[PDB]
Amino acid sequence: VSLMEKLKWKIKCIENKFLNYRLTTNETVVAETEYGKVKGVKRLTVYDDSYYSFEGIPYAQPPVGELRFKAPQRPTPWDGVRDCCNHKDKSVQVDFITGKVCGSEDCLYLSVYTNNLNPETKRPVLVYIHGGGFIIGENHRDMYGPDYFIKKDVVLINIQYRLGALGFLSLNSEDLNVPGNAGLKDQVMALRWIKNNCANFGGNPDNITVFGESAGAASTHYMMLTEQTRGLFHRGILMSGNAICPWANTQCQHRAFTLAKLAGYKGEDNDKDVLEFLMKAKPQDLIKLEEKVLTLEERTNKVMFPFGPTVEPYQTADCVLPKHPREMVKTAWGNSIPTMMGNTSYEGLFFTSILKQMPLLVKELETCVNFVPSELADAERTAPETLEMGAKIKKAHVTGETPTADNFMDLCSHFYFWFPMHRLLQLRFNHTSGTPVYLYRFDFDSEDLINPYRIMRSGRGVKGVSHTDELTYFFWNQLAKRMPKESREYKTIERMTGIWTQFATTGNPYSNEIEGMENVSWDPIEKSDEVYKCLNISDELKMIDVPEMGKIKQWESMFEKHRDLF
Repeated sequence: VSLMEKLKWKIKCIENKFLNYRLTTNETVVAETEYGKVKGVKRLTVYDDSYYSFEGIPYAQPPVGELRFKAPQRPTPWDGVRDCCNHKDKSVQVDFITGKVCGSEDCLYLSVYTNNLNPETKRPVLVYIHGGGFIIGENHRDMYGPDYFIKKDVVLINIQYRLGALGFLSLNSEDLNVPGNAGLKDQVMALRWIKNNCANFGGNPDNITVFGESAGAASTHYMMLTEQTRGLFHRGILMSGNAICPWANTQCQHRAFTLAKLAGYKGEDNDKDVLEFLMKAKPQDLIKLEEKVLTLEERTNKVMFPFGPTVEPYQTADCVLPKHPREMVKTAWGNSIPTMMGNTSYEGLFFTSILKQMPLLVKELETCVNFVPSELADAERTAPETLEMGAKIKKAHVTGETPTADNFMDLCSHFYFWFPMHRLLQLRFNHTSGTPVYLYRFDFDSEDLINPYRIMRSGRGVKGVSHTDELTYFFWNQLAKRMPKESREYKTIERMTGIWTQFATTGNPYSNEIEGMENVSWDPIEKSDEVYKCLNISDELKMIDVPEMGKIKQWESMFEKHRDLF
């Protein structure tokens, strides 16, 4: 990140500290939890609303020392009243702005918010799982403030979970009890805590909605796929991602050795010796070197992260992904709860900063060979069959005789988001009880109100609705400001939190109490549908056929002779 943004960020970080303090209130309160009493505090918002705030509630043992790389265990309960009036550290990670490692291994916490601790009626509970590619993210309110959602009568809960190698190391050797997916197992434990404790905060244990964006969407999908979480919640919302996105899972069993080697390990490639080194290394050294793990070949093959969700090599007590997510979709309990899914109108815009640093990437579109789904393509990506598959991609996104950055970014929207959604919808259709899935398309563009990922994607002064742009209208962040009540931005906040609350409440996202929705007839997708319909969210709310459907079908044509793999 530029020094410019580094200094601006530091200044906003100081401003956030002073605003957080001044928005603090003297009204502390105590709630029960199965692990003992917790003290929270009421806080204020820039819109003159208020909410009770409990942060730093442990849902697992701090995964330190011997617990490193291992499945979470339940935390030890306490006597007395545990202080939850301040946040805890985020998971160890590279700060996307400073470039330094921040965070702590002691990060397994969740935060609970509500405008009323004793509601006369039990409230819908919404659980947010943050994205960040499974390598960054937090539940701190400088990034995910509950300030907008608490104008609604819900309970909002924001969880953390282990990121990067600390969350997703996977070793083949069964003796070592590091099968993988530690971070997803953290999420499972957090959902169990929420199920058995939300009633203490005025929440309805029988009406829980899980939702997440990007890797948070993949995460929410995993929670809907795994047997571990069966019946733990009742609705799901997948925002710009799911578990069958190509970035959402990787076979990373061989990469632990590589990481150890980068971190100065001396010895052979065996799991036992590799683990014992990794167990003793400083957490910040491992996370720092994570960026170097992927081989040149892996990056060429579009493997995005060295460690992430994986198929576990053997089944243990807390095993979450015993098979590939595609196979898991076939018996998933989550196929049978009300579901909403969607993407922004220009997801691939997110890769602007990548293209600026590596403009050579645009040449990939001359054959589009590197973007053929890895399961279909040959290792070198020189097979004539992969050349013809890539040609189908190329016709769908390349506009002239030479490809452009915009063609590249448009391709990225499909490879990373729309095509996997299509594959999931069609897979899910032959294994479901008939519960509805609704689609939205987020198409509201503004620069009067933004979120920090715009800095990361170098998206300042760039037109279009990029991946992550919707977060601005769901959560307060430290770059936000109070918006006039009649502004297009403020209305989008009302509509987005309104639609999400309605869906969380009824399993149907439609409400006439939501301004703009008066002519909306929003039906679910059916298996018999050749063309998807979605609510397009812009200054106006409009039901339309998905504009992306044509390019989607073209991508699907790559599987003409390999229908079994679709």
